[PDB]
Amino acid sequence: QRNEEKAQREANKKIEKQLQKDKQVYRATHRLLLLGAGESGKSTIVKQMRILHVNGFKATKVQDIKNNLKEAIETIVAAMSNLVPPVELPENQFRVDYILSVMNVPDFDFPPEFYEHAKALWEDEGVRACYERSNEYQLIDCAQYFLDKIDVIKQADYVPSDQDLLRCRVLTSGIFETKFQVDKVNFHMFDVGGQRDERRKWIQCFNDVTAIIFVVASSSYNMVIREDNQTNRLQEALNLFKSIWNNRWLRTISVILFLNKQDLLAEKVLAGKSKIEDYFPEFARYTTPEDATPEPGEDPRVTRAKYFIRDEFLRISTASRHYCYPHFTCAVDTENIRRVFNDCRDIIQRMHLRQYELL
Amino acid sequence: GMGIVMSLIVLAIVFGNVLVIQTVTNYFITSLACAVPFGAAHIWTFGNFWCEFWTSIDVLCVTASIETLCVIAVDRYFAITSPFKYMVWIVSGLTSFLPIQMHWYRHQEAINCYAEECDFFTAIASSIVSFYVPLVIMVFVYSRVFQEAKRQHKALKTLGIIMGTFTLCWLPFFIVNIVHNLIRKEVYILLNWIGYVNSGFN
Amino acid sequence: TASIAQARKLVEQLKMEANIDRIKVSKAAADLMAYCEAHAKEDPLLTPVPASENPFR
Amino acid sequence: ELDQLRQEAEQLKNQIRDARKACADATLSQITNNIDPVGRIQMRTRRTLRGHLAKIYAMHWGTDSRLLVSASQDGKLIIWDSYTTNKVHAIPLRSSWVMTCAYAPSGNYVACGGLDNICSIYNLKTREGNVRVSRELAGHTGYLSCCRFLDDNQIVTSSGDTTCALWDIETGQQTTTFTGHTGDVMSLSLAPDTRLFVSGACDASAKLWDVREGMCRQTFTGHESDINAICFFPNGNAFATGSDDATCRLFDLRADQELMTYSHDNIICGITSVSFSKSGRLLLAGYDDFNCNVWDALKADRAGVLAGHDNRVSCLGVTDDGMAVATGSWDSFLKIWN
Ligand SMILES: Nc1nc2c(ncn2[C@@H]2O[C@H](COP(=O)(O)OP(=O)(O)OP(=O)(O)O)[C@@H](O)[C@H]2O)c(=O)[nH]1
Ligand SMILES: CN[C@@H]1CCc2c(ccc(O)c2O)[C@H]1O
Repeated sequence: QRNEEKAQREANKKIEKQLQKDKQVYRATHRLLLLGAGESGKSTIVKQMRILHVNGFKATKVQDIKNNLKEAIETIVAAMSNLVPPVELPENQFRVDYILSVMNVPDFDFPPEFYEHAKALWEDEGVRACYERSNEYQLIDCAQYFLDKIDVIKQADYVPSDQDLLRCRVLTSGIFETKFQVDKVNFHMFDVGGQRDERRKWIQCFNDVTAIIFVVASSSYNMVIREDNQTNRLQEALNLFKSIWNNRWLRTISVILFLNKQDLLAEKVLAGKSKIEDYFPEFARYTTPEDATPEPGEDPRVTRAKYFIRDEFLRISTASRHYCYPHFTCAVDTENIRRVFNDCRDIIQRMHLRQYELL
Repeated sequence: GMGIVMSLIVLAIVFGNVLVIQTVTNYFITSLACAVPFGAAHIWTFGNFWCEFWTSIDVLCVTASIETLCVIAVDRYFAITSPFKYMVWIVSGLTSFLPIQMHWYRHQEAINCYAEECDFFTAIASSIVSFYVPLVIMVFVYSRVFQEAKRQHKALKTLGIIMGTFTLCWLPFFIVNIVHNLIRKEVYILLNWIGYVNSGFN
Repeated sequence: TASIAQARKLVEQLKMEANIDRIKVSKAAADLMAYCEAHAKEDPLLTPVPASENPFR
Repeated sequence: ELDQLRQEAEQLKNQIRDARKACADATLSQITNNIDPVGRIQMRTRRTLRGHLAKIYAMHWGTDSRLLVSASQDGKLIIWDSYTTNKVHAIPLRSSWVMTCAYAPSGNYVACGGLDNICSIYNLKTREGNVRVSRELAGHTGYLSCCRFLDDNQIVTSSGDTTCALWDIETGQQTTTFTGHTGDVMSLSLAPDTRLFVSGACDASAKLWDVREGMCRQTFTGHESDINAICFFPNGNAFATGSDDATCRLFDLRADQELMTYSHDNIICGITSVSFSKSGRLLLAGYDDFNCNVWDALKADRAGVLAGHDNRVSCLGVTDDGMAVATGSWDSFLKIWN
């Protein structure tokens, strides 16, 4: 009958009205895609945005700190003997095998008997001697900030602060999105993924994002990638950056560059030990460019090192529509992301290429 | 036979606009480009009331084009200036075509010209409003845009075609209109004759 | 070595793929031609459909 | 040791190749060179479907050949009506990234995968006339690439971690698991009798599993690049594979050998999706140069071109009765041919 036709037309009208209402909100959002290498700081920024531009943001989050504490102290003791030169310290000898005994078990030593004597190893000179040289083995980058603050949170949950929550490292299960609220149209920032893949077939989907944010570490110029003895952790980022730029799918997409771990880089150069020239041979002849604006908080020696790293990345971009932007960031300091954030916004696609009318 | 060559020349103008005949900014330009046969007149006016309609249509088209270009320039400049953005056609013609057919006009010999069945005599205020008001906004909006490029060659090269073409095509006509003597009656037609070439530019 | 264990499993599965019966291509290809000739009538994409018969027109 | 194992493995590859040579008697063209070509094929757009905002990545025809479901890049599944173009539903999605869709043979459930590793399933006909999530499957790693229905309570998925698993909606756990690929899996297609299925990986290879026992049976490797789509011949004894390079090849189960190569010297683009016709006489194939082509199963010549989409075809399908052909694209437009 015609009643069925009338009902279908009414349903089509309702669906069309819903589609028309929903179309407007999609045409205004700006989407940003994070990128980088393994253990670089991508997920830290996403958590940082929530704690800054969103009022919102517990017991489960407390448990992973204890899990992190069990791993950080295990690696240092395990590599004491496995290190090629002997670096062994007789204190806590009866605990050394205890660490090896509990080094592999699904259930951690929840009893406080573990915490009382593991603190002695931290105070022991033998463990501190191994911690001085950490280039040979692989160690979590947040080990020191957690070992010192031991038993402050072991007594009870004690609602650990955000500063002690951001530094916690948790593997990415899948995609990790966030839609914060801003006076302009709300943005859609999403993490790249969980596991590193060389082929990267899914990148063909991302062909409409306004900007691509690239995050690279700077305090790792003398450590190998997770797969041992592969290459310098900085060189593995250089090869990835070159591949991203020379990609068929990404032909008209801008790139924003972040150089995190500035504080870690500052402490490494100051306290001698390994030098840039030993690992990078072309650093000796470098001269600091005149067009430099160092911030008034660094001695002239370290400032010579920051611009060499930037020069290596930027040389790749200028060889080959596409533009690149350099920046210096330290993700943990809450204020620093905002200072770039309230700045990043102003020029990109903002009076820059904004003027798409033929000039 | 010179006019016949021009008759085919102005005939070729329609093809360019017809060939063009999509976004938010492109919607405005559709009417601007879309918006003369009686030029020869054997050196016409079959109907006495028919002559007034041609002049009214010409004036309305001119003011509509000026208003449309003003609107598009202002919109583009405002869009460029402010990141993250969030009825003239009827109005201009309403106040322009009405006096033409409303017996709103202006010598003893002049009345004789109306008595004999294509004299043009008069509406400068429609003029100053039609051209001077639009140009003043048009220079200002463009002036901000050039500085934005300077903050961050080709810009001046395109801006020349954007502005100077219309300026040279129209401002001398405005100067001729304000002259109304020392201007030949036949000479004035030539200045307005080149006005239709602007429609061929777009 | 895990690779030695991994390689051992790979070789065992390959042995099963060697003892699979096979037939001549001439008899195999002739079956495809026979099938396409049988169902030539029930295929409106090849022979254009009448306007009344087609629900789309 | 390792050297002994490697030597044994190579000692079996040459036997397979030598045995394959003995099986070949004559090429396909030689036997099939005494028939009349179908000729030029021309067909126009009967209808056009509009209402998607972003690119379409997959689509599937219903079992009644009247209703089709499409999935976009903004996370919206809408069940169209082919006859009158009346959209019936508009299901939002938790994850804005989507790569698959399916339509149950009973027409009561619609399954949508995606990059979120969750192969969620929806309910169409129920009380209160709503659509809600029935179950979410999260026992799998990597992004998904295809989903298919055997019955109302079995669904098969294939991801980018070189695995293919057969789920079960009621229990919500993997019944079996198939392993053996060394590259990303991209597509699959069940048999007409629903007893076997294949899968095209990214290491220039294809396999043929068994649903019940769960073990590999054959392996074809005639390609030289990546693989993007597979479909079965209606008979069920042959399947055509579309690869990343221009070549489209048609293998045979019984003969265990490649038969024909569909390629042209004037094409250097890729293949997105392939599908046969009702009588297995045509091999429709999508392309990355903004149009679609129409090959021939036997004569291997390009009879016709469908065109004008203005963006890459990204999905394709043919109705059960062979009365229509539908394609999607990246320009948010669906079309129906006849
Ligand atoms: N001290 C310090 N630690 C940092 C800084 N940036 C990152 N980290 C630490 O580095 C680790 C980064 O972990 P995530 O946020 O998951 O980033 P990621 O390690 O690249 O992990 P994925 O993003 O999943 O690849 C954490 O331990 C952070 O606390 C920094 O500027 N200073
Ligand atoms: C003959 N064409 C006329 C000449 C004078 C004139 C026009 C339009 C608007 C004006 O304000 C004018 O003064 C033209 O349409």
